[PDB]
Amino acid sequence: QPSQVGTYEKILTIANRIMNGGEITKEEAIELIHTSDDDTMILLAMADKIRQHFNDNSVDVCAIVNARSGKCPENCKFCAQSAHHNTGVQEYPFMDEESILQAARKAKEAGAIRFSIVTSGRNTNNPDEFDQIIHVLGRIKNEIGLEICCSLGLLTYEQALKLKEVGVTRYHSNIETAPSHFPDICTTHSYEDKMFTIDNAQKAGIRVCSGGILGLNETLEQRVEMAFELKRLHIDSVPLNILNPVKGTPFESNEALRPLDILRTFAVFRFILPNALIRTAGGREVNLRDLQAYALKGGLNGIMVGGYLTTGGRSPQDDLQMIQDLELTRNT
Amino acid sequence: GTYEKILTIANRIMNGGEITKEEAIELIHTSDDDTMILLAMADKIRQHFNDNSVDVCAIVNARSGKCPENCKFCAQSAHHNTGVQEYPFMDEESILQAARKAKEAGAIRFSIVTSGRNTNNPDEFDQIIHVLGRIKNEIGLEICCSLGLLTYEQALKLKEVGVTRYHSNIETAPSHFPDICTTHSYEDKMFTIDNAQKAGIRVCSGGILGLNETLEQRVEMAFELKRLHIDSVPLNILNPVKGTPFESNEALRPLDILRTFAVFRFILPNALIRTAGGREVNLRDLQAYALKGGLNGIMVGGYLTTGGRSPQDDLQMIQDLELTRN
Ligand SMILES: C[S@@+](CC[C@H](N)C(=O)[O-])C[C@H]1O[C@@H](n2cnc3c(N)ncnc32)[C@H](O)[C@@H]1O
Ligand SMILES: C[S@@+](CC[C@H](N)C(=O)[O-])C[C@H]1O[C@@H](n2cnc3c(N)ncnc32)[C@H](O)[C@@H]1O
Ligand SMILES: C[C@@H]1NC(=O)N[C@@H]1CCCCCC(=O)O
Ligand SMILES: C[C@@H]1NC(=O)N[C@@H]1CCCCCC(=O)O
Ligand code: SF4
Ligand code: SF4
Ligand code: NA
Repeated sequence: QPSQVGTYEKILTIANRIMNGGEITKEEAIELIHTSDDDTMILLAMADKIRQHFNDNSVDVCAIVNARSGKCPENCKFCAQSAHHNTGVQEYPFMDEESILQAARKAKEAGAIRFSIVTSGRNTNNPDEFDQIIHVLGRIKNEIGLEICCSLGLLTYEQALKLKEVGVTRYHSNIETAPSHFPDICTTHSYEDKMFTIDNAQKAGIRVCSGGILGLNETLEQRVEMAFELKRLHIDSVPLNILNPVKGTPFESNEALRPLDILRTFAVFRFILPNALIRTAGGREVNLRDLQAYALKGGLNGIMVGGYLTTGGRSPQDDLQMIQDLELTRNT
Repeated sequence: GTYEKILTIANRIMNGGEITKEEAIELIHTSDDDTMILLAMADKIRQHFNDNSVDVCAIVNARSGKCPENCKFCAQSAHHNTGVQEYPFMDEESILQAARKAKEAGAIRFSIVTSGRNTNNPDEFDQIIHVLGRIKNEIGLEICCSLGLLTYEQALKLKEVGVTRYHSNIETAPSHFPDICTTHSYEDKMFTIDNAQKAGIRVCSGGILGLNETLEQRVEMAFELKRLHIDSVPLNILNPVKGTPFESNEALRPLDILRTFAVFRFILPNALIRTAGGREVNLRDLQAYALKGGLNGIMVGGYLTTGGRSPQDDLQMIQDLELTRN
């Protein structure tokens, strides 16, 4: 005479606990990231409910420009732009400011409300390039009216002050993977170098955007470790890339993830970080295909449009239509 | 928990119970915020009573235009100026070429579809029988057909040649049928369904969302399919045709469509429920939601007077949802 309960009850219980002020434990998150295919839609649904409980129904749209491309001394095993790997990538110096402003203007027409200057290379060690970056970041913000981001690699405290002064509101630095996996993906810089960078940005009063890449041979457990590590670092802006394997790099042959594995991972990040702005970045179109729309009703509330650094995306108008079709709104 | 009743009703159904009309009306009004819980529960009901396969079908427009029926939605009606291609029953070799293409595209079954009230000329009908035979026996697809109003004697002949699905949409709820057609009636459809069933053929019957029905009428439509023991249900979404009285009907919101699909699954837990016409146009990048939100079949390869996307994309999507084919 007791009704039979479904396999997905724990998902409901935990979601309720979080929406009532509790927190998921590591063991719980590990269980949830192993959710079945059959129960995945309940997990995604409950992530969407957590998202709604702690945030509005807006989707934050960003876009980037590869303002300086290729020729990087770092050996990050996934990156097209490393010198240790022949990938046939475009190489060029810092774009001229009018060219950058054009891209800024296109990103705004496309529906981005914030825009990142991204450069290859460890850091920006020449103080003249840095100065050019500051100059054009200012023009973007004051003349185009976009919030400004940047991804400049390793960052000193003095640089972060300057970024803060010119009006940067997100400083991007990805942890890439779980601390326990970072040695297996890069050796020319360390995890510690990422901590320094992130700390320096935070101490200058800049909200840090930090995430990483699913599909680097991390275990599911390590994806959970990565989320809690972001929690530790007080990160509330999280871009989740999915590896786009680059011919010539060592991760060329990395096995593709199953779309539902990716979507489950997104949902579990939401459970672990209920108040964060969590977004897709690289690899969305190619690795989620016709399931991309699941992300924004499965725990994510941001999207990078207009393509990436050395890899493309779909038309941003299709992305704006998808947001509308999901009955979500566009931020700011 | 604003979505608690969704969970309770779903669990009741999976423990052997039935949704009430009143409850179905409430569920079809689920908020946007609660829509994913509804789709999830419909996915659980689909899994509980069926399996994890997606049935892939395709069609050919074998005879086009010049229909004396005045269905307000239909491009092939003669009462409406619509610019539709008109042609009599296609030649065997063309039809077989279309069937080969469908099979290559991943369809397990294939429908000869005709404009018209019916086929009255017994010779034209035998031509239909002849080619149905060659499709099944030579190309090796299961065979469906959609020939309009059907007599018992016609149904026996289709059974004999090996037709495994006879298609005849009810289109809408009985209470809305007069508002879409007056050259034939709702009861005309009821005789056709009975005739096909009594000959031993599984009937495939659904209809069209977006014909100005109320949400309540969509529920009525599902309950009628329930009463009729229909277990193969194609859910079309109106593609408004220029020149028809419904050319200016408003598009439905994707989530409204998906909520409707989910509610049909709650009412018909055991049924093979598929998308048909207007899927790509009206669901766009939310099409994938249907197969993890209550549906378990898909029509690929485009329609009668309207196209579809690449079937390979459709097959990839099935695979990406961790579903199988058969
Ligand atoms: C951070 S930007 C370059 C700026 C600077 N060099 C740095 O390392 O911060 C390059 C970022 O794109 C992502 N990325 C690079 N190659 C990728 C690939 N093949 N697939 C997916 N994401 C990738 C990584 O997460 C990486 O943090
Ligand atoms: C049923 S077949 C034609 C065979 C036969 N004349 C009959 O009415 O049964 C045509 C089917 O396509 C669907 N259909 C027609 N025009 C449509 C449109 N504009 N949008 C969506 N579905 C449509 C209807 O459900 C209709 O039953
Ligand atoms: C820098 C942006 N922020 C982020 O987390 N990834 C974006 C870049 C992704 C690059 C994808 C691979 C390529 O285009 O080379
Ligand atoms: C006959 C098939 N089965 C069904 O229920 N609908 C299909 C036809 C869809 C037609 C869409 C509009 C057109 O192409 O004219
Ligand atoms: S991710 Fe950054 S640091 Fe690593 S190789 Fe690419 S450009 Fe260099
Ligand atoms: S009976 Fe069939 S072909 Fe004729 S108008 Fe109606 S749907 Fe169109
Ligand atoms: Na389903």
